[PDB]
Amino acid sequence: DAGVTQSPTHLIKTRGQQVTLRCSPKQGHDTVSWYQQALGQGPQFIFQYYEEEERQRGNFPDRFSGHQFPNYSSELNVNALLLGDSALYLCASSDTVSYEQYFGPGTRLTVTEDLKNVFPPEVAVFEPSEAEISHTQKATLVCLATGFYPDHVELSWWVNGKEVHSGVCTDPQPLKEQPALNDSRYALSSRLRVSATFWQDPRNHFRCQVQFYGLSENDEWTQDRAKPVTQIVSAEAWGRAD
Amino acid sequence: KEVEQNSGPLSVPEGAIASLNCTYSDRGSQSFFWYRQYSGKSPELIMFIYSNGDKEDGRFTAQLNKASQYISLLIRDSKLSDSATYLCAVRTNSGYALNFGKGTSLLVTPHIQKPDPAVYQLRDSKSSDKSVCLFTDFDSQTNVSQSKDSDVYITDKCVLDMRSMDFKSNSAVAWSNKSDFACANAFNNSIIPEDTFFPS
Repeated sequence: DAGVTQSPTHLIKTRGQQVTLRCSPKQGHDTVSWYQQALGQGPQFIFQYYEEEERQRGNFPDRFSGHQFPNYSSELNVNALLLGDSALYLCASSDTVSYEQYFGPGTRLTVTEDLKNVFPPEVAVFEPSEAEISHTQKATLVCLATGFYPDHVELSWWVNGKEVHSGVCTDPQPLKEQPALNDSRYALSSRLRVSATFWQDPRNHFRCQVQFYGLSENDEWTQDRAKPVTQIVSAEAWGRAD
Repeated sequence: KEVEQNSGPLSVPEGAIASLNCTYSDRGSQSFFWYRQYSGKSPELIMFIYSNGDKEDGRFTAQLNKASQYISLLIRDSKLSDSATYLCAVRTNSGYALNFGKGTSLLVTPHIQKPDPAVYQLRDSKSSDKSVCLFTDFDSQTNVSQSKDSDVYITDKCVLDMRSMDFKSNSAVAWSNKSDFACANAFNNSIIPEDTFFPS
């Protein structure tokens, strides 16, 4: 992209490990600023790099180090990772003449106690109730993704092979299945509402698709259960003349 | 801290004027920004301003008062798609980094034309034994309460828009794994409209 790019999309690590995050500024920008954003907070400034120098640094300890290369691209290295480092890490680029800081898409870091805390979602679709169809002439399907950790999934709906946005609402935050515990798994729901006539056509195919961000090949895995890799999990229903 | 705004959330009726404010402490601040951040995404720049007065951009107006050290964002004709966290940022002096406030969550709330509050039970398409409860078609004044019981899960309210029929509806979902659970029980924790439909 000629926009701000970052890699990787996500990282899952344990305490004490280290990470390097990468940023390329937007074409035409020469300054990069890194920020940490916790849930419910504003982005907190880590440092800014121009002409390969750290020009400003925010309230971040020495385990956050940075670098900017001659081609303007940048790295953020964090070591001796702590559980509290779990956050969205944002890169923003700017130039010396304009009023424009623009953010990249971010890298989500989870630092967890053990990779055995990582689980992919299970996904199920629940069919509209005949009571609703007869009461409203509308049909609501619910998709439920449960049991996942870390808490980043993206949920989409697909009707007869086409992604749909109309009639959809997905919870903006996953909910914690075990509120009282640090390594609680998560759930997320989404609804798709269609006319009862559309649901009542048995040729109509509805599929809830959940992208999970999990482990890769670089992660060791020696549990019995399947390695909880980055994956998509779907569920489906077909329409019915009831 | 350097940049102040309230978290909210703040609700605004669909179509009405949304107003957000931010104050800042450094009298040498020279540029001022509003960003918008939807769920799961990065902040997007929506406006910048650097001299006193108003700047208009479609339905957005930013206002800056350097003597009083505030900046405001006004949103005309508020849309459901305007629901987001809005973040103000200030740059003191030239080329510095942005200091962000904490963000204000804004919820744009539709008027429900024909409230029809109901709780329905939905079965899993893959086995009858598992199900979910759907509280739906309630008006925008109905609060949905977080569950008491730790084995019962209740989502926040969400608004869906069936765009081709210009139809909006609120819903919340609840579910549990204990059998003791019934959808009549499900949303009791919430003050529910008295006219609520409960077929099964």
